[PDB]
Amino acid sequence: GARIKTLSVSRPIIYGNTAKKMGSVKPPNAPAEHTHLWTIFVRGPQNEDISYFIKKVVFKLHDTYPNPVRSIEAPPFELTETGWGEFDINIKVYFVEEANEKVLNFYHRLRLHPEVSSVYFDEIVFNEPNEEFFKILMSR
Amino acid sequence: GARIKTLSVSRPIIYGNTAKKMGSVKPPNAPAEHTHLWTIFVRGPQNEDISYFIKKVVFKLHDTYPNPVRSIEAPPFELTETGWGEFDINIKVYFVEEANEKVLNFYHRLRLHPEVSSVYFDEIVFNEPNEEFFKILMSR
Amino acid sequence: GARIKTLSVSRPIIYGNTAKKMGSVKPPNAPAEHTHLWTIFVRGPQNEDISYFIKKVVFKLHDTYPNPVRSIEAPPFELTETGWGEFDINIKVYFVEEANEKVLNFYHRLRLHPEVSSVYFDEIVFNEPNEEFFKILMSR
Repeated sequence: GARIKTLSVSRPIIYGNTAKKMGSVKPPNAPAEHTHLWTIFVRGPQNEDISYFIKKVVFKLHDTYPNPVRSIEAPPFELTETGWGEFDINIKVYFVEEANEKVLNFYHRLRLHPEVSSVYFDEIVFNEPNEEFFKILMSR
Repeated sequence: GARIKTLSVSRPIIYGNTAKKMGSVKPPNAPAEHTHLWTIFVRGPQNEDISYFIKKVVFKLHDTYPNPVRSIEAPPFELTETGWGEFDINIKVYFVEEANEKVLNFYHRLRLHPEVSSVYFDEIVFNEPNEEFFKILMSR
Repeated sequence: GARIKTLSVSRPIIYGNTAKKMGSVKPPNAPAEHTHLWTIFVRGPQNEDISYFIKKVVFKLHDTYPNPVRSIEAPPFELTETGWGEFDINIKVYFVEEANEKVLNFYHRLRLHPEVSSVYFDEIVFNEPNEEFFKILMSR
């Protein structure tokens, strides 16, 4: 049989963090009491480009950080920082203009303690994409 | 995890109509009471070919139109006409013979009043396609 | 709209059996009272390679057969035998080790009587595939 259904398009997405206990040499302007180096990221499978449909990723860190809303406007959509505690990060994915989409919000608990990593391989499902954005989606 | 599931393949489809209110100069042969120019269509995104899986499209017009069953047997799957009233069109989609499919029947309210367009970007889901039609679908 | 969802990936699969009445000329070491030739198989659409994700296919036959656990380790993932009766065959599909998947079991009723064929065109859905397995899946 055949039926008309609502159009939807999927995009695999990888996000989370890696973490590292610092040995002896710390980054320059790093607070003295910080114990770990960590990296929060949003990327594609096989580290393929995702910037064709993602314009910008913003990470909201714990308020103890200076300028805690960190906007990354070009790939790699990641941020490496120092710390001493585990906390929630708000990951905001901003799609390219022609998508006419709201910010994709989601959460990640930063893991430092048992290199440690906390990583997720999920799917972004776009409901009812417009013709322009569909083209961009299909460009790969 | 892995599971056996019924096979399903989707094809994006764009259908609907554009309309324009004519001025004092009307096309030759146009009935005097007719106020609008309009086009009913079924197409692919980015106007990509759809005849590889769609053999013909039939637009069933209001019975006040002469020969109201309009069969379009080659792309573009569209017709242009004059009119005064908004009315339902039964769109009949005939898939290529390999599909072994019944006719896909759907409907579209012709819109003339707030160019005016009523256009849908949906998905045709094919349930349990046969091996031969699957190949055609996969060829694109 | 956009939502984060669990990743899943589909691969179409074709499986089942063909059968033929032997009639007059028999195989070399086939049991004398066997009446039919039959082939049990797992394959891809258009007979395309599936060994890129499937490592091994095992056909468990009726225990009236010698060594009824039959392991096919390379494509074509098929087995040709003789017989005189219809019985349940357990098809065990072993995915490539990067999948880190359990065996996928399915049932086939071997059909001999109304060439006779019992063939299915379904879909293997992989839930939460790991990145390395996803890469192999995307190879196509």
